[PDB]
Amino acid sequence: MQRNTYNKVGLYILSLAMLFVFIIILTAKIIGLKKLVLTNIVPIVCFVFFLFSIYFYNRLKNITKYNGQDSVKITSCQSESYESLTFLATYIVPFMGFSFEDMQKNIAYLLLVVVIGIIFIKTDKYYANPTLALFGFKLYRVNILHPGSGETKNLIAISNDVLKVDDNVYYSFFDEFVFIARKKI
Amino acid sequence: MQRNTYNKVGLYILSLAMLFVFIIILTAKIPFCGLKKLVLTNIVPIVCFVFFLFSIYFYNRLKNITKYNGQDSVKITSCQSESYESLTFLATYIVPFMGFSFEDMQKNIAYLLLVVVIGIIFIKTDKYYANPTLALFGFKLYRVNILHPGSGETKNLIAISNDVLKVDDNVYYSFFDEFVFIARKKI
Amino acid sequence: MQRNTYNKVGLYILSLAMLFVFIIILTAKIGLKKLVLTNIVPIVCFVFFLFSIYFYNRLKNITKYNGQDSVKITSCQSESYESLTFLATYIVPFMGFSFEDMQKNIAYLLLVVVIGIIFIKTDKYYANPTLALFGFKLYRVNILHPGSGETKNLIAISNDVLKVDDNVYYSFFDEFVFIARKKI
Amino acid sequence: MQRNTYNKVGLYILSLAMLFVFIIILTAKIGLKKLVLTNIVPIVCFVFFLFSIYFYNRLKNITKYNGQDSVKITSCQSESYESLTFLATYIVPFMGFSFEDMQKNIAYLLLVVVIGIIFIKTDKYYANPTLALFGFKLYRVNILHPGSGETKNLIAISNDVLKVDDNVYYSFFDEFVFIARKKI
Repeated sequence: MQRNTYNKVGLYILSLAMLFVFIIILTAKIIGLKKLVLTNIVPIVCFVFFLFSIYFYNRLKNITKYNGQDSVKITSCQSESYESLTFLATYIVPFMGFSFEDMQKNIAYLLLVVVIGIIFIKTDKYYANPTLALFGFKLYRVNILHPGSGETKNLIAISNDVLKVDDNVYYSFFDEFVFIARKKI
Repeated sequence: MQRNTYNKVGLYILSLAMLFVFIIILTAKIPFCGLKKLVLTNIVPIVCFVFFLFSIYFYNRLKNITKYNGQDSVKITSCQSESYESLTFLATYIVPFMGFSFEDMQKNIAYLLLVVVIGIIFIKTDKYYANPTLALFGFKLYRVNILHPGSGETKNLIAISNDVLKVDDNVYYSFFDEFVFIARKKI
Repeated sequence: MQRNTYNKVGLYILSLAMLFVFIIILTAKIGLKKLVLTNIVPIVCFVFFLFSIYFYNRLKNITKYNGQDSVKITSCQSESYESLTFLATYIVPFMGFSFEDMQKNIAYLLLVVVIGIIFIKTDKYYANPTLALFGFKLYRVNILHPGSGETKNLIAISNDVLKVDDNVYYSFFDEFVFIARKKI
Repeated sequence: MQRNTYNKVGLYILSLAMLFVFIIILTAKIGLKKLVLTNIVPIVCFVFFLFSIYFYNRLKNITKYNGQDSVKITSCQSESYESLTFLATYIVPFMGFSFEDMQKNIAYLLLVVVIGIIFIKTDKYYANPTLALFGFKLYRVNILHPGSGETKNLIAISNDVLKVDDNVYYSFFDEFVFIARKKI
């Protein structure tokens, strides 16, 4: 339960990484180093989320590095390629002027991004935010066959590589709704 | 007739409950320390606080709707996972420049007329069940064909429930309006 | 062509009429010629609202026309999409940005006219559920005109619910759509 | 490969052609180089306004390339979507954004590019209605080349109107999506 949820939010934090770079180039109050961290209190507290996202980006590729225990079977392929652009129109646009010169206001903006965190995970739509396509992630439904268990029903999968039809390659499961794939050497 | 519109707009207030919590946390005024001037600055926070208590009351009302069992027939078959959940309705309701902006009072009631016009024009188009804030409270949305104990089979109507429900399970229900309805699980 | 485009763009005018009656309250800043001179955009959007009143009564007078018009409909089916990207690009801008300078207000009126010509050319006028606030419902219906023949499921607009296979009244917009009434 | 992408980005950069027309109006500041130094955001987008004209004559050269190409299309069908999620995100919200300060004005120009890097890779550059403002009506076509086989529901771009099942002319963006026009 816990380990299915900590990796779950990691794509969403990776999905907000393209948002996070704007705040540095939107908040530029630029020697009294105590005053600079006082005046520019907002970029120095959001830069760690850039460090969080890169850490999850290295984490996401490290799941694919585990190759000593993975199973290898895929039946068929289908590239649906939705990547719904409406999510960009929900989460990145409404922070026009993210730092409107009052920290009490800026609590609510940071309150907004975490409340939609529970919203946009529990609705199970995190894999269609088009910021994930910036990192070359291709989306597709494939009904695989497991080597041990039976046939799956056209499950949504996200991966960085283009798959041909019925290619028995490596992968790694995320849950029984989505997973992460690989290629066979 | 009046109760259908009443619990329709009550579900709309439950959808806007997070907007309400955001706007108490947004436009509350700092004392940092004669109270009547602070109350005069507290007018938008207190009216949306009354709105938030209305949301609490209608959430308790929905729990009461789950609680009446004496007049409840069961008679449920099948299940189909529709799961539409269009987030554009979130992007229009809960972020009107994030609710309100703190400059002018007549502009504030202009946004008040904006949100009540939005309320009437999305209750008149029979698609109130749209926001992904109902799923924040734990609800899930999917469309199931139902037979009646007295009447026959429905025609692919929308259902709403909190607890998890599956195919051909004979479970409880409520009656929101003549079209959509709330379900539970049979104990 | 001129009358067809005129009563085509009038639906979009009535769509934006709700935005105009918001912006009356939005930009109202209250020997009165100074008050006239400062609040010129309430006056011109009030004029636009009067144009909306004129077109609402114009299509109402169109709906009274049933004698000289042909009145033949068969069948019915309902689609009823009326999505909200239209209102997301219509109302949400005018509450999104700031509205002070008249020089930039000229550019916002140029927004209005170019988004009108976009929504005219691409055939997305029959949209923005502000129309459905005025009793309107959307569904495509294959109608029969026995002088001409059977049509193929063209999208239709009416202010009343119409069921299947009823020889109700209509009035004709242009080569694809029409407004509809109910027979007596 | 190399020549495909530079023509692929031209559809997006001409879809923002009218966006440049209001930036010179929204930030209209009206020896004399100090006047130029104030209004850098009109005069920079006036250059891509000239680039929008430049690609508009360039795409006509693509249609008017030569005569040995552009052989035949067998079938035709229509989709005509012009989905409006791309509007209110691409043309509109920059006016929803405000231009008053220098450091944001560079920062919103990075918001232009990071849209387009996504928008190219999502393969959605046949959907802006601003491209349809220039007279283009957009519709998928199954084609059969004489020397090649039958392709499966590829996307066609055409200014002038075409009917169904006619052997007509074309031109290429790349192998997948293509320009269509009419046979003399």
